[PDB]
Parts: sequence; structure tokens; C-alpha cells
Amino acid sequence: GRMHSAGKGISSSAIPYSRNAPAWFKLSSESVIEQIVKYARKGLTPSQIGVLLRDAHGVTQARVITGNKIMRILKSNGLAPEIPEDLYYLIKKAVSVRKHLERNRKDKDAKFRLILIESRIHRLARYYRTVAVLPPNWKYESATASALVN
Amino acid sequence: MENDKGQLVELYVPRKCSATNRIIKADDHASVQINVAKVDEEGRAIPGEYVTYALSGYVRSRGESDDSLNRLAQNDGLLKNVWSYS
Amino acid sequence: PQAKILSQAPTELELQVAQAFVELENSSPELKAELRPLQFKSIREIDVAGGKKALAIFVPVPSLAGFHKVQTKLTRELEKKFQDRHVIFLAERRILPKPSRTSRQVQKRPRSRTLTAVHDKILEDLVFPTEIVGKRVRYLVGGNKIQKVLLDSKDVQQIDYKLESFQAVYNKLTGKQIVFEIPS
Amino acid sequence: TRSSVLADALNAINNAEKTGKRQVLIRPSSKVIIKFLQVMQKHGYIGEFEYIDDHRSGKIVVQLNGRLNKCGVISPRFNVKIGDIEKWTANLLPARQFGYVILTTSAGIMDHEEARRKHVSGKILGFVY
Amino acid sequence: VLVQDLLHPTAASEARKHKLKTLVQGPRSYFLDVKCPGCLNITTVFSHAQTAVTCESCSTILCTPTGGKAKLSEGTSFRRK
RNA sequence: CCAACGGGGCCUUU
Repeated sequence: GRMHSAGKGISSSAIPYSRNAPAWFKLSSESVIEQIVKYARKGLTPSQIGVLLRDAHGVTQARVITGNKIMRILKSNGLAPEIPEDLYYLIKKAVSVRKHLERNRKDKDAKFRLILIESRIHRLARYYRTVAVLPPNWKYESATASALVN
Repeated sequence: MENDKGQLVELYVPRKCSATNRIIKADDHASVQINVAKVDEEGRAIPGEYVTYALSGYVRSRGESDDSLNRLAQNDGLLKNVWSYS
Repeated sequence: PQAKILSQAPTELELQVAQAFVELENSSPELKAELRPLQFKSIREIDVAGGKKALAIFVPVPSLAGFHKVQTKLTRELEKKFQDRHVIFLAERRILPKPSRTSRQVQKRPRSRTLTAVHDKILEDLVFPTEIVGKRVRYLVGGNKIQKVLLDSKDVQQIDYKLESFQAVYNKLTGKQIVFEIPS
Repeated sequence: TRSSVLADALNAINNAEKTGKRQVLIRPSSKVIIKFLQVMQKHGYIGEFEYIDDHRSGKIVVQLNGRLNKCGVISPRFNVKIGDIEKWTANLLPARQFGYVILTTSAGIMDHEEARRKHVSGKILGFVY
Repeated sequence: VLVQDLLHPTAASEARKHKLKTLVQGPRSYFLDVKCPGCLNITTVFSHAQTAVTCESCSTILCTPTGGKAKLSEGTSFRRK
């Protein structure tokens, strides 16, 4: 079930059984690696890059066509972001809700939802400190978070 | 059920359900035994020659009896195309 | 030539097949380009039912992707020159032993060198033109195992007659029984 | 939040056996499950069984022959000394002369009678009768 | 009911199940070759595309996203790849 | 002699 609600949905992708490229596909690995780097210079995230290749080109899965996952390809070229993108999006959401509450102090519902978002930040940041992709003593706090994303 | 000298010491050995291997107790009054006549090559029933099945009260009460009997009869020669494994 | 197309030339059967490479490389201007860089390391003859034998050819794994461009034709040709043989190409792979609790430490064992992983790759190479679409393992009441491998019903005619030879080859390399099936 | 893959598997087998079915499917598999089933198979409580590959921990289909009364897991896996084995069999098994308690030992997974011949001990897994 | 073959389900009954509940998982989407009415340039499109895929030669649009499968534009021709 | 149960060594990429 969901982490913060009673929802029980099961929708997801279902990747194929076969672990090698489909017979109709015929670009080179080097060709698609060049595309990936091209979009990254343009500022897209790994999630967004994967979508474009899926439906504008033949690329079913980058890990099957090339040898590697998209996040590793970018890191091997010096394009890695300072913080992981999923943590980035959580902080971005929290900022916008906190802005809304500056005008609407009566909105009891928004106050409740803010506490849930911030709990997800702490649980995720604690993970990244353990595997040391964030430095130790990195800490989320309400005032400085605005500048961190902006 | 045998003593140390190798003598049998049971009162009796119970029947077992041909559908599910369960023991048929001495008071399962819902259980039944079916006899199917063997057929001569001229097409007439032979007296006193039977194919026999036994079914427990549990199976009959649950309504599985008819489907089970189709399966048993078809792996003997008694039926042709009534039951399907899929 | 021969000792320069073998990675070593210790024995005569490899010399026979090495010659066939040099011959075929001349018979077509196309093969003169494609075949030139290829080399193979060893050959083993495995006897199978019906009196036939399997020419198991062992290839350096970093070059294996090259042979896949020329493995058709080559099989056509070699099975003419060596009448009454089945030819199959296999990459040579290391396998490293599992560390014991007593052993002194060594660099961490890469997952591709595990015994389970290597045997899976062997099976993938045997049926090369076709893809494997599924597997099953049967545990018989007698206490022994059989694998079933399911093949894609595509271009199977290239291997359709060899299946019994594959069973014998795989058993020699591993001791394991397999059977092949082709879903409609 | 599956806390024990072994507990789920034996629960599925019990429920099928009670209703009289001849086959059952269990998901996921594991090395421990395979070892446990092989012991049950050796003594004749189940038929053959078959493993399906899917790149995702696989599945098993088991044939049932109607001989099984119960199987079950003991949780936690208590430590067992050789002098203690006699107490567990008194509590769990229905008679002195059939049924088995199953142990993990550094000599492998085995029933309690083989463990006496080899003179080893370890931790309890479950029981069959 | 009590006896049935779990290893060899019929093709018809398998086709109607949910994609995660078949004996082995797998997708049911696919890819298309698509041509605009003007250019010769073929392009490949995913049947559940989320982006509005343009042609390569020019900013004519081939499909638009929906809640499910993508809607191909009028005048396009396609072949299932 | 032969059957079961226990145990050691060597080969098979070790």
C-alpha cells in the first residue's frame, strides 16, 4: 500500500523477458550514447531523457541497447547534478506549498499536507547520507531550502 | 498393525476415496460405490463383471462428484471426449 | 598462415580447419575482408548418437561478436568440407572458485565469473541464431533434475536437425540433462 | 511486507490439501523452499514439482497425492542442542514412529533422524507428518 | 475444478488476463512505422507515446497524447512494426 | 559374498 494513504493501486510498467535488442532495431550503441549526452547538455533529467528516446526513436531501454543505465552515462561525462533528481522534486514541491501558506493561514488542510511532504524528505535524505552520495551533516531546513532549489 | 512376530493385528483395513484418497469412515453414510457393467464384443452386458469406483461424502456434498467421475471414467475406456485437462 | 590464424598450432585437426579458413577466405573477395582478423583457440571432437561428431570450436570472448556476423556461411561451408559433422562456436570463459571461510582474501569475485552465470552463457551460444523464450526445471520423484529450454519459432530450420547433438554436447561440458521444445 | 517466504509456501500447500485439490502454485521461490520440498518428496508426501523461470525469483507448481496431513514452519528459528531434539519431537509429532522435524545444520538441511546418525545439530525450520 | 493443468493454460484464457497476472509477465504495447503525407521519411512511434511527436523534416505533428494509446493524426499512414 | 548406514582421497577450468 501507499506510504502515506490507504491507496492500494498496482499499476506499473512490465518490462519484457528478452534481455537483448529487438531484431528491427539497428542503430549503433555509439549513436544513442551521443543522443543521451546531447540532451543532458540541454538540461534534461534522466527521467525525461528516457521518455524521448522511447517514443521518438526506437530505444526500448537504454540499458539493453548500451551497456549502462542513463544516470551512470551522465556521471561518466561530468554531467551529474549536485543532488539527486527525486530529492530535488520533493524540495521543490515543499517550497511551493510553503509559499501558498504565507497568504492563507486558515488553510488547515494544506498545513497537514506539508507535514507529510517533509517526512518524505527526511526519510529519503537519511538514506543518501548512509550511502554517502550526500555529504554528512547535510540537512534540510525550511528557510534555506528556497535558495537550494533556486 | 503387525506385531513383532509379523502377525496382522488390525480389525479391518478401510476403503479409500478414489477421487481424493481420504479414508471412508464406518459411518460416512453419504458415501457411495458405483458399479459399471463390462460389455461383451457382441454388445451385451456381461453378468457379474464390473468396473468399480468409490466416492466420499465430502466430495458428493460439495458438488464435485459429477466432474470427478467424468475424469476417472475417461482415463479408463468408458468415455471418449467428455473431460478436458485444460 | 596456419600458425597465424590459430592462437596456438599444437595439433593437426586445428591445422585442417585452419586451412579451410584460408581456402574459403580466397574463394570469395567478401570473406577476404571479414575473416582476416578472426582467430580460434582450440577444437574438441565430441561423439554423439548416430555416429556423428560435434566440432566444438572455442573462440576468444572479446572477439565473439565478430564471428556472429559470419557464423552463417561458415557453418554451411565447414559442414561440406568436413562431411558428416556438426559445427558450433563457443566462447571461452574463466569461472573462479567460490571463496571459503578459511581462504585468504582476494579481489572481489565478479558476478560474470560465477559458475551459474557461465553455464547460462554456454547454452545461449549453442542455439545461436534463435532466441530462448523460456525455461523450466523438473524435479522427478526419483531425485534427479531435467531442464527444458523453449525456442523461438523463427528460422529454426537452421538448427532444427541438430538438437540431438546439442543435448550430447551440453552434457559433456556440464553433466546436466536438457531437452529442447518449440512452442507453436 | 513478506517477512518469511517459507511460511507463505507451506500455508498455500495446507489450504490446497484440505479442499482436495491435486495441484498448487506458489510465489516466489527460493533455495530454502527447494531444499524443503526435496525432503518432503524423498519420504513420499508429494509428487513431482516444477520450477518456472521469469528473471524475478520464479514460481513453483507442486503435484499433490493426498498423503499429507500437515506441514508448518516454526518461527523464530530457535537454536537446538543435541539433547533438546527429543523434546521438540514429543511436542510436535503425533506419534513416536512417524513424522519428521526438519533442521538447518552446517552439514545441510535434513530431518531429525538423519541428524542423529550423523550426530549434528543446529536450528529448527519446521515439521511434516 | 479439483484437477486442472496450471502449466499449459489455453491461449484464449491467457489473452484476457491482466498483464501482470499471466504465467510470465510481459508488455502489450508495440511500435509503429509512420509516414506523413508529404515527406518520404519514415519514423518510429511508440503506441502509448506521451509526447507530441513531430516529423523530423518539419514541425508537422504525427500524434497527440491521451489517457491511453496515442491518437495518430489524419492523413498519416502506418504499419505495425 | 552381499545390502544398508557412516567416512577419506583424486579428477572434472577448482
